[PDB]
Amino acid sequence: MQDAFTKAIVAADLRGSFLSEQELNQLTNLVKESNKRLDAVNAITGNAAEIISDAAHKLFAEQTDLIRPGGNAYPNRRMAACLRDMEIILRYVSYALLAGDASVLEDRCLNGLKETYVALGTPTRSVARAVQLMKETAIGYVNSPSGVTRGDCSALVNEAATYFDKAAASIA
Amino acid sequence: MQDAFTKAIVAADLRGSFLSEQELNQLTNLVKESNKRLDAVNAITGNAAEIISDAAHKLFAEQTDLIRPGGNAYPNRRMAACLRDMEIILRYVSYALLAGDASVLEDRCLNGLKETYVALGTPTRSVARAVQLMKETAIGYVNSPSGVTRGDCSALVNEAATYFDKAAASIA
Amino acid sequence: MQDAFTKAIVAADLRGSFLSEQELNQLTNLVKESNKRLDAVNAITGNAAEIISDAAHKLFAEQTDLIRPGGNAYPNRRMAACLRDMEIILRYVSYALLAGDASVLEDRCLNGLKETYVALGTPTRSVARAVQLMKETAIGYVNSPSGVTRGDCSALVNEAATYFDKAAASIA
Amino acid sequence: MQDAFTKAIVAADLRGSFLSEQELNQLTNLVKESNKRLDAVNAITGNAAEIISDAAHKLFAEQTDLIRPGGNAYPNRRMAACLRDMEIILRYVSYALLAGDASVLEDRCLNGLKETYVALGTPTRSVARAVQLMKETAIGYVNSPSGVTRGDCSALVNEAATYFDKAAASIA
Amino acid sequence: MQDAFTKAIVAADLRGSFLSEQELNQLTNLVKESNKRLDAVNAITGNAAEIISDAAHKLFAEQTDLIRPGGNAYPNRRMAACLRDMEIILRYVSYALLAGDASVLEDRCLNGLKETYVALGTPTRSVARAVQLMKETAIGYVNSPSGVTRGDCSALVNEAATYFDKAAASIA
Amino acid sequence: MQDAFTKAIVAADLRGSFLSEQELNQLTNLVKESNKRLDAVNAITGNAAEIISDAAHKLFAEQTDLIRPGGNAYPNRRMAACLRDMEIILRYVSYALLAGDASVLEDRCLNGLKETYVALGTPTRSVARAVQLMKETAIGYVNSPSGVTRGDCSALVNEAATYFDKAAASIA
Amino acid sequence: MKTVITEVIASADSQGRFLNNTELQAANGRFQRATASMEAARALTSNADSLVKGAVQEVYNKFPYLTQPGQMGYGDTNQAKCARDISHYLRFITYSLVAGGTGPLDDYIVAGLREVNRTFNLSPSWYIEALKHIKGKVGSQLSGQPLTEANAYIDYCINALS
Amino acid sequence: MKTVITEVIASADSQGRFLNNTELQAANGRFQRATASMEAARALTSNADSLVKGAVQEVYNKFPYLTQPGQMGYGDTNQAKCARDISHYLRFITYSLVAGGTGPLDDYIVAGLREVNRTFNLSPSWYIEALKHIKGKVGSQLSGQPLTEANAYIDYCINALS
Amino acid sequence: MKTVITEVIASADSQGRFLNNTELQAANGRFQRATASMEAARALTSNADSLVKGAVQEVYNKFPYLTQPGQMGYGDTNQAKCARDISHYLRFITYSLVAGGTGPLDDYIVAGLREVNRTFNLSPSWYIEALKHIKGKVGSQLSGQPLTEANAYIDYCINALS
Amino acid sequence: MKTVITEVIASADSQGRFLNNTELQAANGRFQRATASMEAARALTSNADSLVKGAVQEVYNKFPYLTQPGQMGYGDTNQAKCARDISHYLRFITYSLVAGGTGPLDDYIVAGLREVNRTFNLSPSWYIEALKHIKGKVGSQLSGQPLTEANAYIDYCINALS
Amino acid sequence: MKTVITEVIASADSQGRFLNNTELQAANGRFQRATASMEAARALTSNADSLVKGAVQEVYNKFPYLTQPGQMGYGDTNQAKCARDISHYLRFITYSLVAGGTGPLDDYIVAGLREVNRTFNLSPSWYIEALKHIKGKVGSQLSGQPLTEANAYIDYCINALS
Amino acid sequence: MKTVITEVIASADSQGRFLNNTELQAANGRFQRATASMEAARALTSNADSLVKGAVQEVYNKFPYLTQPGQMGYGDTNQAKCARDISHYLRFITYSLVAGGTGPLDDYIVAGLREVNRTFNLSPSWYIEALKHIKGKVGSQLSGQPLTEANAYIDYCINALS
Ligand SMILES: *[C@@H](C)[C@H]1/C(=C/c2[nH]c(/C=C3N=C(/C=C4\NC(=O)C(CC)=C4C)C(C)=C\3CCC(=O)O)c(CCC(=O)O)c2C)NC(=O)[C@@H]1C
Repeated sequence: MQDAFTKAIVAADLRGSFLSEQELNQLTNLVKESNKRLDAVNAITGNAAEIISDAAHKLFAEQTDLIRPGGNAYPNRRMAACLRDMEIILRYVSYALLAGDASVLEDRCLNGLKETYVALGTPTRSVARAVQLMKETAIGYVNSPSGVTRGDCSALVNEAATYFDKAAASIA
Repeated sequence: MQDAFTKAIVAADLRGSFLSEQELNQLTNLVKESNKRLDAVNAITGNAAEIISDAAHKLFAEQTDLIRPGGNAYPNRRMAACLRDMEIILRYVSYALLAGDASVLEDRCLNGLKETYVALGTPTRSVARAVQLMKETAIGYVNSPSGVTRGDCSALVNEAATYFDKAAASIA
Repeated sequence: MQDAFTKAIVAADLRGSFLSEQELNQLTNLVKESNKRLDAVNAITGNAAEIISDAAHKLFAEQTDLIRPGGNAYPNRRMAACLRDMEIILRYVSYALLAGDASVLEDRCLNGLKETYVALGTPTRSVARAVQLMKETAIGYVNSPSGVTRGDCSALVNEAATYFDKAAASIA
Repeated sequence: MQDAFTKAIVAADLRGSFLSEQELNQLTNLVKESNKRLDAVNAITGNAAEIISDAAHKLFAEQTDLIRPGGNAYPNRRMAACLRDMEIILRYVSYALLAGDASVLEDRCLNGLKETYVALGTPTRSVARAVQLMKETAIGYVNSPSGVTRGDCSALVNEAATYFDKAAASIA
Repeated sequence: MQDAFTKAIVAADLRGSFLSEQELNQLTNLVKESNKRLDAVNAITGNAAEIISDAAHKLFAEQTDLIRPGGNAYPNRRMAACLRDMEIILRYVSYALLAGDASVLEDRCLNGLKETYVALGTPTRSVARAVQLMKETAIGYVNSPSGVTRGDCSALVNEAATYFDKAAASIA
Repeated sequence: MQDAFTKAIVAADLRGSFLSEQELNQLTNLVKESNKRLDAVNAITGNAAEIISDAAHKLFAEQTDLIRPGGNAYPNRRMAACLRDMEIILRYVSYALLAGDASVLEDRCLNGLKETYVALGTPTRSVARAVQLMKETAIGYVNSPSGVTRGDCSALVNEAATYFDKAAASIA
Repeated sequence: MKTVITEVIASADSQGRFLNNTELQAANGRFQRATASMEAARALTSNADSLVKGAVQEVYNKFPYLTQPGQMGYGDTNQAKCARDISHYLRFITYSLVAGGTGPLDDYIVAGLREVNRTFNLSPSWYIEALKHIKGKVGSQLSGQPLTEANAYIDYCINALS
Repeated sequence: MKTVITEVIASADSQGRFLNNTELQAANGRFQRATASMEAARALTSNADSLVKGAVQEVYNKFPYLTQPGQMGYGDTNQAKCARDISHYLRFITYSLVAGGTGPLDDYIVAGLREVNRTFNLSPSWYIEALKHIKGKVGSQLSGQPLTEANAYIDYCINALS
Repeated sequence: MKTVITEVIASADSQGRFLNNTELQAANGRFQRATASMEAARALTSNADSLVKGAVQEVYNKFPYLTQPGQMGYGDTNQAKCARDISHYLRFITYSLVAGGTGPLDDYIVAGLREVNRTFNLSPSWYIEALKHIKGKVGSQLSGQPLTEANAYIDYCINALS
Repeated sequence: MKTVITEVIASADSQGRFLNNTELQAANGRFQRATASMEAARALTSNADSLVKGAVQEVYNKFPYLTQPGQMGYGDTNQAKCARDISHYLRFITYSLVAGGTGPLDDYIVAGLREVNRTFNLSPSWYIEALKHIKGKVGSQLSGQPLTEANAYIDYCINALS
Repeated sequence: MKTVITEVIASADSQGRFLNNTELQAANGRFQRATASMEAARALTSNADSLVKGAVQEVYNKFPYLTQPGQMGYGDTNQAKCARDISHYLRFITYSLVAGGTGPLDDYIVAGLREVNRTFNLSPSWYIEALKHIKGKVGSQLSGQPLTEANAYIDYCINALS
Repeated sequence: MKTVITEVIASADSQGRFLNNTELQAANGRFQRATASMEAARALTSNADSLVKGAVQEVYNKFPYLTQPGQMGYGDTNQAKCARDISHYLRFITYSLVAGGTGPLDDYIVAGLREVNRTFNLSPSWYIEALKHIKGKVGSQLSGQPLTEANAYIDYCINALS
């Protein structure tokens, strides 16, 4: 598994080199913003259930076919599987966010996922949408939390978004 | 696994409906003929060994190449495998016959079977024939048993045949 | 698994026949040369480590890219894997040499090996070369050992070579 | 596993005998009362959750020490284990009741149970009491159910009691 | 596992010594008698089934209680277990006989065996007797075989007996 | 598993209470000395191999019987087992030292250990001594390291000693 | 899908064995029982409409507050999704009656129930009370072994929710 | 010991589950079937003596050579142990009839059969022919579902021996 | 019991390995963090009495009907067992604060929670609402990293109950 | 296919190990033994024709009844398939002799033997008696270690059939 | 690749669990520690050239004989491959410093070390002595927590080689 | 303890099988080979004293520096423990010769070798050079198959140490 430092190290090694002063300071900056990062990961963990629930309510509000017989979130067994997948993806997105690298998300979650869903008959476009809704709400929480020191978290909100967007793209 | 009732239920559910009076009475009739069905399954169980043996004797009577060196029912190891497969197929045909549905046969026995045999070099046309012979003898027994009440079992004899014919078709 | 006798037996059986006087004496000759064969297998076993080591030193002498970063025998983990594979192949070549038949080599070692290496990004041409070097040194030892009775081992040296050459061909 | 018939058979066999006309009619009577037996087992199954719940409420009403810190039904983990054991015992009592023999209860549940609890520090006298309460309520249900034909179930209520009493005795 | 040489080696090592000229020649003698030993082991292997069968026929001839209901070689399941144990013990006795040491017999077969049988209710005295009968017949075969060169096998017949007698003693 | 805080918590809970101001400040002090603790654990980790090696050299210097044939650290296999156990115990002592509680040492290492050694014939008094030597050298390192800030580590050196002394006492 | 037929077949298959007298006796039970089961099924089927409206209302009468604004028994969509859900339960009860086992209930309502109800803030108590009411009224639509069957499955759902 | 009752209980236990309507329906089959089973049992029980002597003889009539000297149908002890063995089979058939399953046959005759017969040089053919004969005569002692039951178990033994 | 210290030790042990710089860095986090944690702990400890009475009441104010007769917020014993239960939660929150991890919460409240609540007819909603209220008031007892810690654990309980 | 050579190689491979002096000593046994083995093989090979006709007949002489009508030693096809089968056995005996192990017998005759013989109503007794006879005559075609080898494998087949 | 971040994530994932306060506390350690680590890294990075030449020479000064003809410290290629190898070690030490764990050392130097050194006749003693020397000189390039970090990783390599 | 005899017995046991011609052929190899083995054993046994002193010295002559002060070939105790260790190797070589396999070497010297040598700072190179020397001199004490045997085992030790 990689994190943002480990990634630097692998690229340096492929040159046969000690880390460039370029790469050093990029990593010094990651340490600089790490308290914000911890709050951002904490924002997701602290509202995981609601993020999934709210995404869910809204997914089925839009796509009332999934909860009809014939639909891929019917009966209870399938809805529980769908709720479970929403949690799994939100979980690996939070891991990537602590790590500063998408690899755990791509390697443990996204790799093969689309082909799984197609084999199953699970409508990937609906799954992509559920991921887009989790993103909206998750970032909502990253941006408006309990008595965190005021500052600018937009860099981290972007990065979190790209992890949500990776997952969506990979699946649709 | 499905039986004839379970099949009805799955089709009803896909409509979002309680079972149609149409489907209800089709199932009432299956209950009506169920004593005959039990005798039919019992006919096969009670003569399983002879059904396999007699099919076998006749298969090798016709295809004396299988029992020559170079042949797929030579030496003892291969003959035992062939005798075993005859039993396995007769077994899943009897299960389908108790169930009133082919699914256990198709899902647990026939699915992939042809490609197995081709990988192995087992001549599928000979296997199909062994199944045709089991059918002849099995139905023989369904039709002429020990002190069963006299009546008409042709509907059940047909249905048993289609299970034998499914297997044959699937394999050849 | 086959040895040279077992091979004879399988071919005889496919005719439905007791072994031909032809085949009998071919096998009588294998028994005739078996002390030499034991010395030849013993030559490899008794110098396995040096055969691998010397092949290795020379492989990386020629292909200094493998031990640079980016190279398939870098870092220590990969070099240990490469040294291990050299041993595995030398091992199955010695088994084939005791057996008088390549089958154990082809079935347990060479089957699928090329596709493994390609999946891994392991340069097959370099692996082929490492096998060619093991051959040179191994045969060296088969030909010039400790107080073995003087005679002609060229037949066995050829046969050992074909096992090394099978492996090389199969992999490159 | 034994049922009431199987028990008869084992005793007959130990004599080397076909079942005695004595034993035959004892078993004919069990078949005679079997509809009542099915209702009795059904009474327990249909109210399992309430039987456990009501036993539980009352156990802790009496023994308020178990739900204090230091007590064997504290914290949530231990209470869940205790609720689970209540279910397990009620389950094997219902099995014995369908079977007409205590053996499944004694062999799969009661054998070793006391020594388990002592090893764990679980107060066996409290467990015995929880079993006595399940008995009271379970029999309550066996005696006063939904539109069952009116008759006398006291023989079966006794027999159910002895299974509850076996368990209690075995554990205390 | 030990054989007669390995035993020598362990005792030598416990002295911190190269094997004594005493021990060397004791082992030279074992090599001297090894063709006879191979015939003796071969005598048992070549008649294993009859040795067990004949021992068996005679065991139940003597102890007709074992084959009555209530008896430990009744019904078929138990007789098959008893026949199986006769084979297992004859097997480890033959291993000891090839080895020139009882250890494989004591370690893999006899260790714990008595306590197993007592736990099971298997009458150990009857098992001891079955072993005594196997001994009689096995030695019979060691002494009177198919076209073996004439000589004196009494030393080996004794040693085989002690392995049979070890087993008997250990079990009774 | 417990650490020094977890231990406090378990005792508090058994009273049904929030932690006493007594216990709070005892734990505030552990946090106060935690940099020293990290250096102390680091002292052991950074010299683990030498601590084991030096203990070892000295154990066999004293007890030259262990390395004679008949001795429990002879031949290579047994010496490797003894060296391995020295490492295992030093490892759990370092874990206890990071934790501020002996429980991991007692539960995962010391529990049953004496009875293991007695079953094996391993002289427990020699094992106790090897532990005493590890203690001497380990503490040596805790007290005299590379450019650590000067201060008083005697409290921690004592506590480390009691973990070494627990192990010794438990084993002898 | 669990029925007497599938169960005995599963047990045979897993021992590599033809169906024997043990398994065929079992099947006869399921077939002998079909008449009572299917009478319950027909009665529950034609009364479905009112059984559902009766139970839906009873959820509001037992939990009055549900029907106030800001609550989950308010507005057309909640009250619509409720009727639907009880209708799902009655539907699977009839299926279980017709099928000769709990399979339809196990596969389509029980598997996953709690996870779903917990994510969506649906209290089992409502559903138990819907079912308790349905059980009260089914007392006078059926009797004898059809009632026992109806009861068996209603109670099975109530235990699944406790 | 395999009976309908033990089978359903085993299946419940292994899923950690109370007996449900699926399992109780199954049990009703076994109980409904007891009358026919037990009639077969009583008829086989009182005719045992002659059923055994009939089948024993038929083994010698079909394998004439068995009764010559040096053979396994000669002398009091072989012929005695034969009657006994067929008697064992009929005994377990009655037990299987009474028990509601093949358990008694599976546990006391089938488990181990071939190993024993092979060590003792006992040909299954004899035993099949004993049973084929017993099946012929039981045609006129019983009829209807008692005969079907008797047949089920006799045939079960014949398949165990082929 | 899960703490940063036990976690790193567990991970070392399971690879048969001495603690290395990775594991000691981790431990420093837990020790550096103790000050904020323990400030939260002291504030939650001394306000316990009122935090509990505040949350208990809020359960009744948000679920008015609970306090009517025949209901589970009525009579001394229900209302007593409620205060106790919220007190248990606050107690384990302080323990988790002091311990440097969720262990105390995981072992004493989370493991088994749903089974217990389901058998006893206790709705998580109450407990979430107790905790939401406790979270509101703890906004003005603490600030900075002590508040973040208090929040972390309160939220952890709310997610355990959803 | 089991030979001394394949066995030692299998044992090396499974420990990831080069052949060592233990394994090469073993191989020397197999090679030293080839002369006696192969003499037995040549004698059994050229006498095959008569060894087979001798044993076939002996099956009928020991089981006279087999050759009567309605029996399995009657008609050209049974008697033809018999000669063939004994010929198969002698063939694999010679193969096992030449190969240095029981492999050919294990793989081509022993694996599956009983299942086949049981389905086709073939008594092992015949085959044992065929082999006992072949063993009698091979007493005067060979002697010394070639006879011991021939015997080893004939006896191996007889034990496989008991 | 083992870092504090990857370790806590691995532990969460393997329990199917979001990162909680235990895991985030751990991460803070790694981030708080970065300053000292990265100071060590920068000092080791710019002195690399001389640290390597210093340690290379010290291997020859401690093992004088290595530099005689026929030996492994003789000729341009041995002495070149030596400098390179120590340079590899210092490189991975800096990586481990920057990464917050031993991962880079574990994956690129420790995994496989002994097998390689044993095949190539490379004595660990040299490498330990190279590292002992590097440790001596790093005493005056750094101090405080940067020195402790440098030491942690140098010592980690020395233990890997013993 | 690995010998030809134990190996074939192990292989039989693990397949639940009597020893057959494959396994007895193997054993004959081991017995036929004993004469050469035991001649090597007797020669190595009586020359032990000088073989050991010859190899000990050669370790110092090939690694001159070992005998200087502060080194591991200095002082009575190192030089004593060295002679002893080579003596252990020759002892187990004779045992392996007598035993008919590598067992004694595998169990008493190979299992654990590297761990021990690594903890005690013992270079395999010395031991290889001791053995290379012993191999040189054993060239003129033996010849033919006794020399081949001696060589087999000496070389086996050298490969164990590389
Ligand atoms: C007592 C056991 C019987 C007996 C034995 C006996 N055997 C021999 C001689 C030989 N036996 C063999 C047998 C084998 N060699 C093998 O490789 C194998 C494994 C396949 C076997 C079974 C051999 C080769 C010989 C030597 C050649 C020969 O035939 O003489 C003797 C003769 C004396 C001797 O020790 O060589 C004897 C006496 N003798 C009896 O009377 C007992 C019934």
